[PDB]
Amino acid sequence: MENDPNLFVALYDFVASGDNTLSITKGEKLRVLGYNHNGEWCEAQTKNGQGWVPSNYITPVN
Amino acid sequence: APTYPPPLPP
Repeated sequence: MENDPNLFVALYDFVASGDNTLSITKGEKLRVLGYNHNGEWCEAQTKNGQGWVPSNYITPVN
Repeated sequence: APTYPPPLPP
């Protein structure tokens, strides 16, 4: 069976700008799928859906 | 992912 994913937490609010970005709120948990070519955008999952968020608006959490 | 850069940390 596949292991539970490790998670991240949102550091700051980010309002989606369209274009497959995802709004996130400080304190939400996220699962990270990956990053774009320069690492500046992060494709993540939250309770609100899936999409791109700024990579430095999130961080690992135990 | 967007072709424009994300906003800087606030």
